[PDB]
Amino acid sequence: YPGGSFWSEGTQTGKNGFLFGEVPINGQPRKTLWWEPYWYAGFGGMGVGVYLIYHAKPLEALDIKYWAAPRAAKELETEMRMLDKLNERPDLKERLVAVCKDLNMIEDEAYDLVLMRNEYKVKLGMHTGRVPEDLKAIYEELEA
Amino acid sequence: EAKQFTPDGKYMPGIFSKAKPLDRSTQWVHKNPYIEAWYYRRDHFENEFVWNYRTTIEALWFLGGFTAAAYALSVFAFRQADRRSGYPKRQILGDEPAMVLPDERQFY
Amino acid sequence: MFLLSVFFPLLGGLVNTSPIARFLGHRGSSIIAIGCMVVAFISSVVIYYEVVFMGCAVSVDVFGTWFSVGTFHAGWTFNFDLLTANMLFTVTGVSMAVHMYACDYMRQDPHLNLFLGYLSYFTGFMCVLVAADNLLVMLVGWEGIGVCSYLLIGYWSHRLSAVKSAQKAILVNRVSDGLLMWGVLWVWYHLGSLEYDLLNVYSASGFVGLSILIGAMGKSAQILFHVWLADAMEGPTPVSALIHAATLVTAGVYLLVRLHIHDEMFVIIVGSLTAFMAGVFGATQSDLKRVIAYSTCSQLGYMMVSLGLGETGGEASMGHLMTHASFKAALFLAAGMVISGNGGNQHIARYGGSAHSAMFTMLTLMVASLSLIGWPELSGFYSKETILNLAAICADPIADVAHTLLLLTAMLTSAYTTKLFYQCFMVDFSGSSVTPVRNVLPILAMAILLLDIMLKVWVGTNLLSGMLFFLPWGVKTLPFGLMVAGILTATAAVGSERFTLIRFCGSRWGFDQLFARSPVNPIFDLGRITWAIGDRGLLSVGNLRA
Amino acid sequence: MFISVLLILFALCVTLIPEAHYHMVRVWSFVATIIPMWVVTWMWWNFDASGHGLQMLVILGRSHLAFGIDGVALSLMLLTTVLFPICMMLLRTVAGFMTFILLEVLVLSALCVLDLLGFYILFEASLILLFLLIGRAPYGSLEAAYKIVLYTMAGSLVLLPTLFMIYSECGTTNVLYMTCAYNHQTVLGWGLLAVLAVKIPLMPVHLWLPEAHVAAPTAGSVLLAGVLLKLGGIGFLRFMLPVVPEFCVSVFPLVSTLCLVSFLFSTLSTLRQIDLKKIVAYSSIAHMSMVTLAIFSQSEFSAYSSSFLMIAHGLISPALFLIVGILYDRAHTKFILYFSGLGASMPIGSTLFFLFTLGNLAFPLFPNFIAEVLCMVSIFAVHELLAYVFCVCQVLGAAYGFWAFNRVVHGLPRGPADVTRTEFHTVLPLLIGAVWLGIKPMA
Amino acid sequence: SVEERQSFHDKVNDVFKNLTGEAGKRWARPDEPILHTLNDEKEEPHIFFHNTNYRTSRKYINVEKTKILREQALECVRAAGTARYHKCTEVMKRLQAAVRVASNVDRGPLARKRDVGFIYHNNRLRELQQQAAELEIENPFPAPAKQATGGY
Ligand SMILES: CCCCCCCCCCCCCCCCCC(=O)O[C@@H](COC(=O)CCCCCCCCCCCCCCC)COP(=O)(O)OCC[N+](C)(C)C
Ligand SMILES: CCCCCCCCCCCCCCCCCCCC(=O)O[C@H](COC(=O)CCCCCCCCCCCCCC)COP(=O)(O)OCCN
Repeated sequence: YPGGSFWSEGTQTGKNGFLFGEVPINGQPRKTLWWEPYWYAGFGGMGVGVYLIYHAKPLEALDIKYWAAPRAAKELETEMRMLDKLNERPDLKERLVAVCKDLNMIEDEAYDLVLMRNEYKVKLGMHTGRVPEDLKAIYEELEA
Repeated sequence: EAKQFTPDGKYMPGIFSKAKPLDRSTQWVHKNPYIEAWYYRRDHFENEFVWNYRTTIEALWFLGGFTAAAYALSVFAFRQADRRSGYPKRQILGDEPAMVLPDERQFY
Repeated sequence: MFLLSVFFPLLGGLVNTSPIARFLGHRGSSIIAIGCMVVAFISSVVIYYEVVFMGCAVSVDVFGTWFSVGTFHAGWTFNFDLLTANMLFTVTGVSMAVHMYACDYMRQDPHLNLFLGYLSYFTGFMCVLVAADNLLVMLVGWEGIGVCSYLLIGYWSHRLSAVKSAQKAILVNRVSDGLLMWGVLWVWYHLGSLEYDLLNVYSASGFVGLSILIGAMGKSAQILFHVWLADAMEGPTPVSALIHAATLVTAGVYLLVRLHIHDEMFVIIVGSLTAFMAGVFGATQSDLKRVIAYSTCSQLGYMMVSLGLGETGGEASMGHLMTHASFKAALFLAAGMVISGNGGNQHIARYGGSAHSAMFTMLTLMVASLSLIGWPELSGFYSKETILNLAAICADPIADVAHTLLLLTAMLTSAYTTKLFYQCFMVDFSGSSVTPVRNVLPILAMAILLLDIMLKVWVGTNLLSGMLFFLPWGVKTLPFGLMVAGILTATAAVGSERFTLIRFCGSRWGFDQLFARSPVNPIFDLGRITWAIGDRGLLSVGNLRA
Repeated sequence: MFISVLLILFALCVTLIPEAHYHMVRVWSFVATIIPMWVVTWMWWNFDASGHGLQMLVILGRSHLAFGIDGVALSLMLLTTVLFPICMMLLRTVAGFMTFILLEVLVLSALCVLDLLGFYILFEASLILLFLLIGRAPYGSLEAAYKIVLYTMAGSLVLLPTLFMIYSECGTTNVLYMTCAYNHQTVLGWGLLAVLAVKIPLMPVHLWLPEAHVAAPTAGSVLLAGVLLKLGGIGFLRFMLPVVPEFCVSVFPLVSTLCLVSFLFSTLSTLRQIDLKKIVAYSSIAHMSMVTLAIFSQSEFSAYSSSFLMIAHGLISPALFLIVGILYDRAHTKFILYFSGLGASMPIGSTLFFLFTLGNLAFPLFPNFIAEVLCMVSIFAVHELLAYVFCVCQVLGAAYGFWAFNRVVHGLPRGPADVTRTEFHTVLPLLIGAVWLGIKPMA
Repeated sequence: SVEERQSFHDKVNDVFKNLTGEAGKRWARPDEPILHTLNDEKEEPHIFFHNTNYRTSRKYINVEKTKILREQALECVRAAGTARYHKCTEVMKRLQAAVRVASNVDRGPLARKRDVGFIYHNNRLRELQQQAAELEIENPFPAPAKQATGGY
């Protein structure tokens, strides 16, 4: 080690290479290239604008997942107790399984049918008659 | 030992100067003739195609063979997806009139 | 303290590779690297005592959500439970001593701070791998240690064989990475989540365990994937110690122990075949680092079989991983000191005597070698005997053959490790360079790993140490006799006249040569067909001359 | 619309500047592309993500040319407005500035049009500009220009009568009423497949790309790779899937086998390439094949994942073209045998090359990793083997990527010096975009 | 008939022409779909775009339901520790059912039906075991599992 120890002074002064190949001429400050103010203004104003889009827009306006997160929570609140009551009523469960059989679903898909009471196919099928008429009644006594 | 800048900036071209200026072409490569010839030949390799025995055999077993293998695999995946989704047999191109496009108002 | 075990080696790497290091130099960067590892080790010690002993897991939401499209939801979240605390303690403790060693071993290298920053990045991505709570942040750690392994294996880039070794490691692991990705797709599709605590599988579709096993066989260098591991000796000695002890090769075993969704027949067969193969491979090598590399492959085979045995076997597999890291890193550091004392020579025919090394290097090689061969009441004795006794009472008939393969492997290991000591120190001198290293930093680096070897005996890895699986004295004390047989054979230095078996085994069964033409040359030739015959030929449309 | 007229008229004033004022010409042409980047960022600010699928609509009477914004068009428009000032930094003549300004007008109006005849008019009005850009007299290639123009014209001429067939069938080419009427989907589906399978390089109509993307200048290569290939993908997502969905189901085995063989055969060809620009040029075909199969899967969130892969490719491959362009500009060759040891002589350029190599191979912390994972989720949900084909062939992409990097970057140090400030700032917006979109892409 | 279809189209066009809504309500996030007996809903474009907006709303809500249930199940399993096998089966079942609804409703034209519980597979195994019993041959298939995952 220089100086005879690890804890001595360093041994280099001056430029350790030239960044971007730029060498100072007569000690003058580096002259600004023609594109630099416009590049920094354009790309910096794009970056700040993208930041403000992510951090200052209203959350519902930024992403639809913020519109649907509170509406899913209340539906889940009124569906958890429906699923609780289904685990206590065997007659309602066997009627739900009969409706599942009519809708080409299997017995394990009984929880799924409760969770899809607001779907487009279920509402339109209740309207058209493809869905059995009992499913609306089962939803009514499961919500009650 | 050229001087392409004044002491206050101000690039000079050095058109009539004796010393060779450093510029854009300073680090251009010295071309090896055989490397240039090989790259030229590989650039125009479509002139070397010929329907001999080996070309025909490899174009049959690898190009046509793997194209047919991929078509068979695609049809297999399509049919298995339709079976595992509760659909009947579905009409691909050239397959007689059948079901295409499941209805969202229908339970399968 | 919990996030300090993961962030802070990454911070040390960021400091030593950025233009901040232009102001520190070699001298300042060595200080930065060693301090940034000491802090992370202290944090991991606190985490280990809290989670392993007092049983309180900690879950941290670090950087919000990574990406969430549909029901595919990947979050920047960690969870620190028993396996994670075990792995963090092991990785940071080994990497601290390897950093302290590398700051003196690579002192005369021109780019020392770049090397130290690469070591720190490699350690930090390993910490990210084991600290993750879901599969995608685990994949960040997986590919991060893959990339840093590429950067560190091919560090001496002006040497072509080092560059080709790094490319080979990337490509061999890329095959298994593809299979692991397809397995992650299977797991998420049929369970609905990516987090480990929601992945409880009783009966899945077969492709899950097989593809995750193939992805683990890549990183843990099992049979038909071991080919990259021996060529990774082109890198410097600290790289080899950190690859073979704490990072990279232990990641696949960790993944299989964590998930526990394998099918045991494949796992047991792959592990026992790997153990026997790497045992016979290391018995016929003369390169000092290649013998230790093959012993690493053999012990990974042992751990693979153990996690095949069951949940208790999974615990024994993690225990053998934890105790293996310490003496394997110690073996590599002592071998590096012996190599530097002998003028860079790596052939064991050019060693001998007790002049080219310090007393502490010889003691380190002796103690780590005794732990590796299962000498009684040392660190490897407990874990290796636990795996062997668990394999002797398994009710699967497949495990009967696996146990025999493991016992043969144990005798081979005690043969070639004793040969490594015998050639290095006991025989007459046959080199010509005697420059023994007695610096403070590598000696303290070795002493720390020997302290961890003592710690594993005093404080066990888990509760299995001291539990008695009830076996007769003949079955129980046979591995001690196999260790003694290996020692006696290697000190007698006897050889056989069956030279064709010797050259079949010493050339490592020709796996690399057969792979050079069974997939590789066909890939090149099919590329020739698709370009010349297809793009320039069959599909090419010419001009109309007029 | 009034803003767009003002931006066009400001851009067209570059011709009226006298050529002896060099600084003013440079600054005016650079600002003329900076302003649309600000306007498209403002359009992203104005977008309501919980509102309608089509926002900011405008229709120009009975002239076709109707416009609207959805998510795919908005992301692609943002990427184009980023890419065009970088092209402005790589040109030196007023002819180049004007060609790229006209190309930017045509691309931006084509990305958000809602009329099929309007899409036809706006897109391939760029054909003669591409011919002149690629076949430039001293340093281009007229063979490549002829190939790209003739392939594009062939596909467009197949589409044009089917366009007019649905127009006579229902009475309009507006996509909102074309999707709600009864039309003969096989004929129109074949016409749309004919254009968009040439725009996206799908085998066998893919041979124009290796010639054109290499014979182009660096700015032309940045535009052609990062932008113009994605017009086929947005063609699929905007016009073909909504209007002819029965065809889009029935052609799935054929489109599937075309995508699989394009991916495999183009990856196999990339390994034998000896030109760095040809290596970068082939790798784009496999990525577009994955994009096309993810679009055609229609399975989980297919539009999202496929658009995200289009953005990740459009960020990563122009940067590789930029690094190859630097090497060619200051060494006058693109041949691998002339380059070795570039780590010792260009450390910053080699570091950028390594990072974008890792990005092109879909490693994590790059947007390609998230993109390929979600594209394979969309592919996996139809069948597991169609995902397995792409999964097991990952060694083949890494082979060519690491082989090219290891051949040109390590070894004996020979070659040009490291990058300038201008070259670094041509690269830099793509790197920042990659780090953001690969670490925290969404909120 | 054609006259009735035409008069219905005129009524729909008049209604959607003179439509307004305020006070915190977004149009194109409608509360209810429009119920119709039309063959091919795309016959009436306003009804098609309305029900398209409603269906988009439902898909995003189901994704959100999956995320809320996954957080709840994580809380249960991490609190339970080694007791998770008998304590948090019900919440795991509800999470798997929500994922099943999020994937299988409005799935597209090509994707197969996703079983998060291996429930279709084990139901098929039950039916094939019953068929092989009446066939009176050996079952070439596995016996059906009682539960395959931590939920189902
Ligand atoms: C099909 C959906 C569109 C997704 C395309 C992929 C975008 C790539 C990047 C992913 C970013 C995700 C951003 C999420 C929040 C942003 C706002 C948002 O919601 O996205 C917009 C659109 O998002 C964008 O436009 C994202 C822009 C991404 C492009 C980024 C690349 C350009 C930057 C280049 C680098 C610049 C660096 C400069 C600094 C020096 C609408 O999409 P959806 O939410 O699906 O629309 C809802 C549908 N409906 C109205 C019917 C209810
Ligand atoms: C070329 C490859 C280079 C590889 C680099 C290393 C590998 C990196 C791999 C992972 C990269 C992830 C980086 C993510 C950046 C920020 C993303 C989050 C943005 C954000 O607004 O989040 C908040 C920011 O918090 C914070 O950030 C914490 C607040 C400040 C306190 C700690 C300061 C950081 C010290 C780090 C030392 C060095 C570590 C080096 C990695 C946290 O809140 P949230 O909104 O997510 O809420 C949830 C919990 N509250």
